[PDB]
Amino acid sequence: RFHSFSFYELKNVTNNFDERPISVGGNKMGEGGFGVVYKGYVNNTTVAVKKLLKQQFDQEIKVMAKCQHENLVELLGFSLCLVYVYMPNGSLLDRLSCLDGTPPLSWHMRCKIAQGAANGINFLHENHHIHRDIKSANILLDEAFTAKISDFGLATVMTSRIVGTTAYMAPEALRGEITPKSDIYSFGVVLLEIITGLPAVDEHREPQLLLDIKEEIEDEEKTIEDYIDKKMNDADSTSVEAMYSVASQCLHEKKNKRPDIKKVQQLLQEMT
Ligand SMILES: NC(=O)C[C@H]1CCc2sc3ncnc(O[C@H]4CC[C@H](N5CCOCC5)CC4)c3c21
Repeated sequence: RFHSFSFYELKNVTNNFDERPISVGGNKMGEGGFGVVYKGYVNNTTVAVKKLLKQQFDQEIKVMAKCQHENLVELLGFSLCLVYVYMPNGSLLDRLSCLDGTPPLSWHMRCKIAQGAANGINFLHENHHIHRDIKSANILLDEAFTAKISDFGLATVMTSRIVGTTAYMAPEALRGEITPKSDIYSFGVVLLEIITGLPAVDEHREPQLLLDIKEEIEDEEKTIEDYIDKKMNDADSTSVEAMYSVASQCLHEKKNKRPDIKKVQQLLQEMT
């Protein structure tokens, strides 16, 4: 169960919700889609307090109650505020872009993160849950750089309101179709970010969308080697080509042609 926390019990921990950076001496880290994530303390135990939508608050708690795994973030409590075990190495997105002078992730580290994330998605799917917002900003990293999937506020059926990040969304997801296959597509984009070290979308880039590179490689214009993150010293053609092959398979426009998360895990496992 999650501890019954009051707004008062969680206002003090955040230093009356101090909206200043930690690098200068504050309590604000950054935003998290539907809120702001603040650094907190519950008896010499660092926590992540997410101040935020009411139904999305309710959905995180329901999914978190049913799903406990090595590769999912941990919900400790709630009050609107949600309390989690603090991920000291922030998001995969921040680490791929070396935000705040953090050193680049090695190829070895990237393979472990890719494997962990897939174990996380597999656990969710095995428990009949579709994430609906798989992206590098939602893949957090612990003290050992373990990938932990987060943001279950949005977790074949059609919907009136299309929700998720467009740069990561599957064609059918953008058309309002909810399927676990959409999560596979979104994971394929994350694998492209791992290989390239590039964000899924950059308005000041040619191509603006990262999944457009899949078509430059497919139509023999370029190769995966021309796009490998130059901030690595340990990558090898074989494992890089193996991870690209998985991403390519994930990024099929036809949902039935994409692999299931179990086949994805297996392929990433074979890779190492
Ligand atoms: N899905 C999420 O929103 C992550 C939340 C929910 C569950 C948890 S557990 C946890 N532990 C640590 N940080 C956390 O989110 C930080 C949010 C700001 C980020 N920023 C981007 C801009 O630049 C600064 C960093 C870095 C990560 C979290 C989170």
